Amino acid sequence: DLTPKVQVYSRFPASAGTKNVLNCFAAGFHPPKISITLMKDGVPMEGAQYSDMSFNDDWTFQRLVHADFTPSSGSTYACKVEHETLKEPQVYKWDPEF
Amino acid sequence: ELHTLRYISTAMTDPGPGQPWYVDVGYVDGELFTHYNSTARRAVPRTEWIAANTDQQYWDSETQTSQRTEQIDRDGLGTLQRRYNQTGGSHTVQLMYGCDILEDGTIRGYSQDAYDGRDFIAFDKDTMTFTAAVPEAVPTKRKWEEGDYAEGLKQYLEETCVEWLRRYVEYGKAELGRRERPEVRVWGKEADGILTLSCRAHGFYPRPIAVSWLKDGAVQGQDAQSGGIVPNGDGTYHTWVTIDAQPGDGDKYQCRVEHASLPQPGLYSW
Amino acid sequence: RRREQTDY
Repeated sequence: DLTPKVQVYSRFPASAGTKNVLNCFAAGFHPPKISITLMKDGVPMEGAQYSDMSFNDDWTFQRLVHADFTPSSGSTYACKVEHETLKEPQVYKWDPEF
Repeated sequence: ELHTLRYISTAMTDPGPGQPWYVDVGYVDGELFTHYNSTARRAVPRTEWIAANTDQQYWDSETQTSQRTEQIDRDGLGTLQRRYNQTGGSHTVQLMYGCDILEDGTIRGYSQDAYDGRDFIAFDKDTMTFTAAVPEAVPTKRKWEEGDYAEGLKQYLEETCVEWLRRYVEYGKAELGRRERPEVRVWGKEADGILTLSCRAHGFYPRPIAVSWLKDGAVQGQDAQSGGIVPNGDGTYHTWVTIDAQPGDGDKYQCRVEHASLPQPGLYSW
Repeated sequence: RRREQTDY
């Protein structure tokens, strides 16, 4: 059993009122069964797309989840991850300017 | 590595909810160019240069052999579970094979399988034998070693895959030879006595990059934490490197980005 | 192109 390594980030340097894409990437996990959801203020983000299952040379699985969006001030964006190695659903908050 | 072709496949008993149990993906020089899943039941293009340079017969042909492999992996899950005395529960079969054309012209051919994360079996191309990593792989080893499969796999990895790679790489000549300048931002955060400077690189291609933090000019390769190179949706890549420092030494620190698109390494401050 | 495979 292997814990997913997760990081949430944007395609372009974030700027409020500008077209961007939010990405969530989990890697180094097993089994391949994983739940990855991009969310805005606790509610799943619109137009989320994910790549089909892929793995590295060491057989560990990885997935990218990304969705187009426009960043807003006073609005929280996060990536929610569920996996059998995790006792509870893990939430990864996105820092727009860090 | 000059050019690489790689196909990977995954067979799962627990995908799970609404997810395909069988997924198969192809890569040229690292770039995802094709995939197949058990739900769509069709092998499809995942890039423009492959679609523009392949006809309908190509994909029908690729779809057939992906569907044949799907059945193999379907029965393969049952076979291996009986060998391990399972269920069991949830189980996974993985396979990767392909070509590596090295910068000295050397051709490298690999094909290896895995069950439940651990190595199952691999093909030794030079001896034309299959090496069983686990006791449970021995019956599989015997089946494959009997027929003409070894020669067929030898020919594919040394000729067929190589010849197709030579073709794919010319189709994607312009897209693979791309140079994409990274957009770099430096951010600083003050917190309970420590200053954390962040350096993020956005949307660079190709993948290889060196991002490091400098103090007065000298690289701080110890305290710095890196997030590695992670992919974007468009085919470009992303990376971040952070450094912990005493406040306020922000004027002393610099981020050095080293990338193929840059005529000289980029220096960035706070 | 994807290669042909055989039973485990």
